[PDB]
Amino acid sequence: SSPMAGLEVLFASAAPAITCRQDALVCFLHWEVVTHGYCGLGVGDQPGPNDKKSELLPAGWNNNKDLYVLRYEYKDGSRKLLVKAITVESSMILNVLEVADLTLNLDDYIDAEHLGDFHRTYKNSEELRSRIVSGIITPIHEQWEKAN
Amino acid sequence: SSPMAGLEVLFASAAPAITCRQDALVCFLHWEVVTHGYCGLGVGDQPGPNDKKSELLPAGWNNNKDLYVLRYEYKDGSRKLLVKAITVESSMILNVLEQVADLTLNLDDYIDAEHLGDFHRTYKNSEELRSRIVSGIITPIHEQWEKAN
Amino acid sequence: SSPMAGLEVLFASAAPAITCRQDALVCFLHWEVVTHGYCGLGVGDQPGPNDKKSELLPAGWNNNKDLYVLRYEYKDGSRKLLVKAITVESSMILNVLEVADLTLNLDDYIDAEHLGDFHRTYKNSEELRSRIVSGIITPIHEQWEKA
Amino acid sequence: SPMAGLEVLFASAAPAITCRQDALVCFLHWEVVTHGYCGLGVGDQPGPNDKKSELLPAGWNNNKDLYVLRYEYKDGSRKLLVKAITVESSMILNVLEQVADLTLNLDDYIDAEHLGDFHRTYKNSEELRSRIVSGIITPIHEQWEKA
Repeated sequence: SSPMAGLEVLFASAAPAITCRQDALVCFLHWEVVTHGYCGLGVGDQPGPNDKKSELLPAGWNNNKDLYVLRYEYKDGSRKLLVKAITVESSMILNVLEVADLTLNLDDYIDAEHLGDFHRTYKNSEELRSRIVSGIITPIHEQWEKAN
Repeated sequence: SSPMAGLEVLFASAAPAITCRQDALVCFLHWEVVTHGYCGLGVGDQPGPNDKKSELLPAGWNNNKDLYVLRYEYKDGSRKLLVKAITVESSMILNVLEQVADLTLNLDDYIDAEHLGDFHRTYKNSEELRSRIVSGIITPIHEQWEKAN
Repeated sequence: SSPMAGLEVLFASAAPAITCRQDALVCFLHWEVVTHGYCGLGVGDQPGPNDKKSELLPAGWNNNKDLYVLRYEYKDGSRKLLVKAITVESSMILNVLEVADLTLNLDDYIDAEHLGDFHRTYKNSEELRSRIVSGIITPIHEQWEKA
Repeated sequence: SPMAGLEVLFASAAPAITCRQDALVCFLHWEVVTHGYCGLGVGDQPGPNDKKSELLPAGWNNNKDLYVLRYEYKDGSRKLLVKAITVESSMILNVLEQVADLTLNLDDYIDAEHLGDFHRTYKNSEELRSRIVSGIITPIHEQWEKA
């Protein structure tokens, strides 16, 4: 239901941090999570002093191109998520623990030749949105419904 | 319906440009417009070669603290908006045209002067502000359009 | 008490970004603040998402050569500092709010023709330390005493 | 005598840090610097790259199995030869001024998983400080109080 309105602004905000295909994919994923009601908390599997509840990409989010570990919390709630994006050659393995998983090929969704051009960075973005929603977002929301 | 998800990112993206209460109010207004299906094109009354379709605040948006003139194009196709935010004492008069919805907002009730550049303390009565902008600006434009279509 | 050990490393962590006398003076002041128990938080009057507790100079610290506004927080989080370095002609006025005021003539402390050389950049450094400590550090600490 | 400056030093060193030993030597270097010594260079004897500085000396990490670093007292002539010797998952530290020795398990102080990330690189850092001080720094300082 929700738009991805804000992705262009987020992408521009992360321009100096986006150096590889994985950075661009994680940027997109982050905004999918935010637009579905979550706020970023920080990086790593545990709270640090740098933790801030925010829409922005957490400081240090892009410091490991092989493994992205980002924590989230429901906007006006206490519900928490641990999101991992794991690089495996030209693919990323996405998984979330509140354990939904999803494997994406970077070549299918990111154009490496145009990382500096937002309008040509993402390919098949509508399909990317649906796979992230059905593979990541929806399972989380349904686990929420069952336990009430 | 739509949220204001992205306002925090927008505000951060424009923080150096935000030097007065009016800048902060217009920033808020801009995102209300974008989240309701529009893209920013540019500034002033006149379309020109420096127009660029974007979610970002257009270059020069904050140059006149007395009169903000922003143009928008619907993300889908060629529908258009001309937004004017007019500073009057401690208030701003908003008028929008594609036909002209008019809304007056007291800055004292929506912007904290003391903590201006602090995002989480900049805006007061945000939910009322959203409601009034949607009721006063967004919905009338949409409905007059539906009547015309 | 505390030495200024780390100043050279800090300066080296800034030299490609240091472009004028004021940058070098602010870098020195920053280390006086850090070595006396504070962490750099960010720049400007207001907190932002770019805020980060660090010994390092905050991102954007030298954006404005006329006015440096830096925020600090004590290492335990008990107190905060708003530090302003104001360029006035050949001098800088330093005021810190937790108002401590101190005026430094750049001609007497910074060598403008060797800004890329750490060992020739600073002059009368012992006097500089002493004046910053007695003018800024100590009275800030003692304003914290009376609370 | 704080370890203020360690974060700044680490940032300067991180692009060249590729193993656990690199990170431990960086920490040891700052312990030595903050206790009054400046680095001079590498190897048993002075080389053309010698330079009295707080910074990690040129070529400090060319050999991951054996780190050989020379120091000299700040504003003084007293010299130290520090060796860090890799033995599997441990390092043997000794100082020549002969005088000091200390064995450290890397598993105990360096997180392999988070090496390039400062705040998660060092484990049990307070214990590390105390052992380096008692094992290395103090005997040196005690040496300087006899004969």
